[PDB]
Amino acid sequence: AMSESVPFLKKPEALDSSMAGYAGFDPLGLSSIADIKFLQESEIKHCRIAMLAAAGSIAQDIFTFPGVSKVVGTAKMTGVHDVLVKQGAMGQILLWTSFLEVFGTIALLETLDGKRAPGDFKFDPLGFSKNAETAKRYQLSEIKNGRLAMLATGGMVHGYFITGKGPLELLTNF
Amino acid sequence: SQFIKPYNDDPFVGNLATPVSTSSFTKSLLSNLPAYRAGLSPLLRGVEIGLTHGYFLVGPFYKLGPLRNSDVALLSGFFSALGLIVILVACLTIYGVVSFEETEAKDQLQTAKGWRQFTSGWLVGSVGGASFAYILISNIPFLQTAGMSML
Amino acid sequence: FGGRGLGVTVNAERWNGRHAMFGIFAMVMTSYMKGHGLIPDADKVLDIAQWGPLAAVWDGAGNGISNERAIILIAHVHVLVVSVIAAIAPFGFQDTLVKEKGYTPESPAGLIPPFKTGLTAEAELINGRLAMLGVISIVTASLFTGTSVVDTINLGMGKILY
Amino acid sequence: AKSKAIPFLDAPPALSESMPGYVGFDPLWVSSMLPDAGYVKFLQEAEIKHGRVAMLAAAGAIVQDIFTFPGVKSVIGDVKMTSVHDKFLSMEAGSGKGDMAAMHQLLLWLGLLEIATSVAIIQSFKGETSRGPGEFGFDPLNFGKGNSAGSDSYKLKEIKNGRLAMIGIGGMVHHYLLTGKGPLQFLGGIPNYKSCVSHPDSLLPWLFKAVGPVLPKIC
Amino acid sequence: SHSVKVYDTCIGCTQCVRACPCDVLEMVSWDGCKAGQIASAPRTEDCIGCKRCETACPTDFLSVRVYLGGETTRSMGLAY
Amino acid sequence: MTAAYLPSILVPIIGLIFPGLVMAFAFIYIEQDE
Amino acid sequence: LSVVAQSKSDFEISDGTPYTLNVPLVGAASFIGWVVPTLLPSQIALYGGKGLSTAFFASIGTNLAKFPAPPGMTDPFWLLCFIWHSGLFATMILGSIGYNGYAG
Amino acid sequence: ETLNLQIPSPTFEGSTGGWLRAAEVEEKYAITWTSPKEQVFEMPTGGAAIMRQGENLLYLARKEQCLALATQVKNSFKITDYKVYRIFPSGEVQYLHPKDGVFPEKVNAGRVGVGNVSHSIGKNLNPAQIKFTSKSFNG
Ligand code: CLA
Ligand code: CLA
Ligand SMILES: CCCCCCCCCCCCCCCCCC(=O)OC[C@H](CO[C@@H]1O[C@H](CO)[C@H](O)[C@H](O)[C@H]1O)OC(=O)CCCCCCCCCCCCCCCCC
Ligand SMILES: CC1=C(C#C/C(C)=C/C=C/C(C)=C/C=C/C=C(C)/C=C/C=C(\C)C#CC2=C(C)C[C@@H](O)CC2(C)C)C(C)(C)C[C@H](O)C1
Ligand SMILES: CC1=C(C#C/C(C)=C/C=C/C(C)=C/C=C/C=C(C)/C=C/C=C(C)/C=C/C2=C(C)CCCC2(C)C)C(C)(C)C[C@H](O)C1
Ligand SMILES: CC1=C(C#C/C(C)=C/C=C/C(C)=C/C=C/C=C(C)/C=C/C=C(C)\C=C\C2=C(C)CCCC2(C)C)C(C)(C)C[C@H](O)C1
Ligand code: SF4
Ligand code: SF4
Repeated sequence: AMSESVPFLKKPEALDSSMAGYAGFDPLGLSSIADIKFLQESEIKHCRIAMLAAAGSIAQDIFTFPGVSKVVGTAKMTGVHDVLVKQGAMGQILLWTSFLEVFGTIALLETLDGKRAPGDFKFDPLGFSKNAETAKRYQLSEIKNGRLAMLATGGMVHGYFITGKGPLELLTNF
Repeated sequence: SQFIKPYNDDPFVGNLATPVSTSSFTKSLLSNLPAYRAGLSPLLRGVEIGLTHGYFLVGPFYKLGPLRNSDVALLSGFFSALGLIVILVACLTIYGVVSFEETEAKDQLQTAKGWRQFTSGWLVGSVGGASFAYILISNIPFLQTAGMSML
Repeated sequence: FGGRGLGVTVNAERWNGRHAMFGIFAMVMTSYMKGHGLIPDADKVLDIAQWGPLAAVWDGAGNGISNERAIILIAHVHVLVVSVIAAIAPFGFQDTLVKEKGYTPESPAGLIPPFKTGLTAEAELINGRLAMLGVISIVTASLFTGTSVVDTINLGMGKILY
Repeated sequence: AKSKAIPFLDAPPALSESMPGYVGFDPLWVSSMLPDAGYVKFLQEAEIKHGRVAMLAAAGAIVQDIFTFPGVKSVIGDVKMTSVHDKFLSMEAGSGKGDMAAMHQLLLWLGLLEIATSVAIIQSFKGETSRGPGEFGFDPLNFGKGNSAGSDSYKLKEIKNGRLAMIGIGGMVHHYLLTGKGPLQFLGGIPNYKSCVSHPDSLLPWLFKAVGPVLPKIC
Repeated sequence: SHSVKVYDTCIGCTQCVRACPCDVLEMVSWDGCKAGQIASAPRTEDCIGCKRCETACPTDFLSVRVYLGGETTRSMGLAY
Repeated sequence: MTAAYLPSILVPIIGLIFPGLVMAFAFIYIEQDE
Repeated sequence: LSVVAQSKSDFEISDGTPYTLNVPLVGAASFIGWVVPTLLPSQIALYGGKGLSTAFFASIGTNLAKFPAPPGMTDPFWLLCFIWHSGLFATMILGSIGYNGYAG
Repeated sequence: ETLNLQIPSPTFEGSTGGWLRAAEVEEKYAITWTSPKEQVFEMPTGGAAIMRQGENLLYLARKEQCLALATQVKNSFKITDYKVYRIFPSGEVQYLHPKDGVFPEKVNAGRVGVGNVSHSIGKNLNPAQIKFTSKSFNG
């Protein structure tokens, strides 16, 4: 019973191969401190937010919406946060995501009791997971690009704290 | 619901089962401390306690001792800790002489040999932990001040 | 009490023998060491401003310990810390300063042990008695002649060291 | 039960003849200092970690003398071994003032790996794991032909080369601390102290204070 | 333990025996007083030395006399 | 002062080691059953 | 320390009584139930036109800009921090009482 | 006669006033009594307990604590059915009170008088008379 990702460590007790994105990676034993299902919901929430965050970084490089250049002159990545707190955009997104989090909080209590799977909000309008085999690989891919986007979001925002360039402007201007 | 109950089902023993006394969090911390952790020899219990205690001892002597404003402050603080450690080891030794009858049992703390094991571990660990703190403070300017190097 | 190998026992005899052999080495070593001036700033008087009132001596000139004396004492402090750690946490094989309480005492040697020229206990005890006698002899010789111990050791050895 | 390396001495009780790189050499009975079941496994892992770090350091010192990577010379200049550790650290946030994090990046990633091995050693000490000392499962190219632990001969090689490299990198560090020459200049300059390179005091200058006053200080 | 004595002036009023908090005293048969009974001290190892018996005694000088002596766990009234 | 080194030797020993040893050995004597 | 969820771990508040601390639900609800009313603005020099949470959240960042330097005695950070946590601790206490005990 | 260890104990919620390590390593005292009711009494070591209808059993550290409870149980609940035991860590149970089935304040045959001095208290010997002599001061 050895960890797959860390061959010299014992398999983490609270972790199981049924979980999506499982590789046996918990060398610190944090899956025992907090409940594993709370951790799964927290990780999936972090995954989806950082996926939007990374795509938002990239897209805001590629283009901006009509009239956005009027409001934001030179602010690029996190400067646009500072100027759009003045304007109403950030407050609007905060209000509506907090609206959604209220029902997300009900759903977290629901998944704590055991009625709901973590990160499961039954949001499949286009029937992507209907086959039942795609659904598993989609869960795995969601966690994979979710983890990668957490690392990427950090790695761009810190690249921008250094240079000010932003992701595509960092690449094109080496 | 009631959070306070008699201690280990016994209403007439001189103790209570309170959340500080018997919560899962408390039980965890107590059971995993070097004094109570399973699978530890008394010598190893002494080493882990000694390393912990010796390490923190250096700091108050260094920062607040008589030679604190000198450049020999860390040397004086270490030797002050070393003197306290030696005095404490004498206290440990005399406790063992007067508190435990001589029996073959050595894997328990409250035995004559097991106390002598624990005392041996504590002295080595205390000097080791104080020496480690000496090395860290000597080299790192953040530790020499209170973090005041940044301001 | 005294049934742990302390007092006038062969355990104490052996232990004091070992310390006096080391002490004869250390006395010879310091005689040679300060004869050639290899103790740095040997006369330089330590300042209470740096070291505090433990450095004071009240000799009329300087009112402070010399640096040579402090250096010799710090050397002794090195071997005292070793001594404490070896007394309380000895090695697995090392002869212990204290004893089990029910130990069998080694048989007393007598006037002279069997001449076993090896790295033996007989050689250790003979040389230890000789070194303890030598310590006393050197002390008395220096006191009566009026000379320093360092000079007395040099003269006994034929001024080889300095 | 006498010892192989020292025939006259009695064999050290904790050592087993089944542990690689064993010739009965433990006069001080360091292997007996703790009664615990996994203390000898801790000692063996400590030996292997010391040996692997030392092999890396010895090869590193030699190859650093051979060449340096592009751009390194314009930053550090003409420092050679332990002084380059010092030079980076003078130019790094927290320890110094500059735009570099070279030794700190090494500390970051080595420390992540090391806390992982911290848990591995702790698990191996208390008998919760049937893992040998030094085995992290690292064998990407099949060299032990199905076992990452390797063969008895190749672990004996690892331990022996490790011990050699501990001695060797210790020699190289001290030879630099006094001549300042670095490995290959030192090995070339077999008459030495005759002309040595002016090299900086280390971050531990106190240690070089009995050289002149008490010791000869040929340099 | 403490030493508890009963002198032949005891009128057999049983008051010392009733006042004793540790059941040290009891009444034995006698013929030297009208009551036909005298106090006795069979269990002085349990005497804590409170001297509640002496307070209870009504003879002019106390028929029961407690003499505080060597201290024990029992006579020091230690629950630890 | 003649033999001026003596107070700096004897006062710490008399004031610290001497009580430290009599307290240590008195404690052993007063806490022994036999 | 550690947090216990609404779902059943083997955590016991005392010797033999298991008790679900609702640390996710109570902490989340107490935080939101205190922060949202506290958004109420006030044109007072301590608040500066913001609410108590927002003036406080503003004062975390301003003092974080001068990261090594601590806030001064007359700095509004300490008063804002004390008042915010006093209400937050009170709502956490009352929230734990309400949720754990009344269960609804 | 011997203590039936299985007798149920009065409902108590515990206190810090109970017995300590000296009870489990030196001696412990127990008291049993019969109650006609399920009623509240005061523990000698703390707050209030409830004695169960029928037979009760307590453990206390001091003999005086068992008798102080016995006094209260007989003065307010008129239970005279109380038996006090001494218990050693060897398992030995030593019956204590009432020692011969009859209360000490009532006379009993076969009781031998201990401590009885044939003269009055003023007839003792002066300390000087018995100095360096083993002779006792009670005559
Ligand atoms: C009752 C006698 C007595 C008393 C109270 C003192 C008091 C003192 N002497 Mg001492 N001294 C005495 C006799 C005494 N002297 C005699 C007779 C000698 C000649 C051998 C000395 C030689 C001497 C030296 C060489 C030094 C002192 C020093 C000192 C001072 C510090 C304490 C110390 O280091 O003691 C150390 C004292 C000794 C080792 C000498 C032995 C002490 C006497 C003889 C024993 C008295 C025992 C007493 C009757 C019973 C005590 C037990 C009690 C609990 C009942 C202190 C003022 C030191 C000083 O001046 O510091 C500034 C110092 O360096 N004294
Ligand atoms: C500070 C916020 C606050 C306040 C005032 C209350 C108040 C109340 N709650 Mg609520 N609750 C809160 C937060 C709060 N709760 C949160 C955050 C949660 C979610 C975790 C809940 C979940 C909850 C449930 C599930 C239930 C209640 C119920 C109740 C009522 C009686 C039980 C109780 O808690 O006694 C508190 C008693 C009082 C407040 C009145 C006593 C008066 C004194 C002066 C108390 C003052 C305390 C303090 C100083 C006020 C601080 C206010 C502010 C500055 C922080 C009472 C009206 C129960 C009820 O009645 O149902 C409607 C019920 O079933 N609460
Ligand atoms: C058995 C050893 C186990 C650990 C082994 C780890 C290292 C072993 C191999 C080392 C060989 C390579 C050398 C690498 C050296 C790295 C040096 C280093 O990084 O230093 C790391 C740190 C900091 O040291 C420096 O910090 C600088 C900024 O100030 C820089 O950021 C640098 O990163 C760092 O070098 O040193 C310590 O770890 C000190 C010990 C931990 C201190 C925690 C903060 C203090 C806590 C005090 C609060 C408690 C209460 C106080 C009471 C009131 C007081 C007024
Ligand atoms: C294990 C693993 C892998 C791997 C790997 C790697 C990278 C392995 C690296 C192995 C190395 C580098 C071993 C080096 C040992 C060095 C020694 C013994 C020399 C010591 C110096 C001496 C004696 C000297 C000296 C000197 C003196 C004192 C004075 C000086 O002036 C000069 C001088 C030099 C003369 C791979 C990836 C292949 C996969 C595989 O499936 C599993
Ligand atoms: C402050 C501020 C704001 C902002 C903002 C934002 C968007 C802040 C976002 C910050 C983020 C997401 C930081 C993430 C850092 C990721 C790290 C350190 C992971 C490292 C991985 C490691 C060490 C290695 C991992 C691993 C490797 C491969 C090796 C071992 C294995 C393993 C351990 C798995 C605004 C908006 C107000 C604007 C304002 O003007 C400024
Ligand atoms: C980076 C950095 C630094 C650094 C550093 C480093 C890496 C320092 C390394 C020091 C080392 C590894 C020294 C090696 C000592 C081994 C010895 C002395 C063996 C001795 C003797 C014998 C007889 C062995 C005998 C043996 C043989 C023959 C066979 C018989 C058995 C045995 C007895 C075992 C600094 C400190 C300079 C600071 C600077 O700012 C930055
Ligand atoms: S002193 Fe107290 S315990 Fe002793 S017999 Fe008199 S009343 Fe009883
Ligand atoms: S109280 Fe006095 S008089 Fe009464 S029975 Fe006791 S000893 Fe006798």
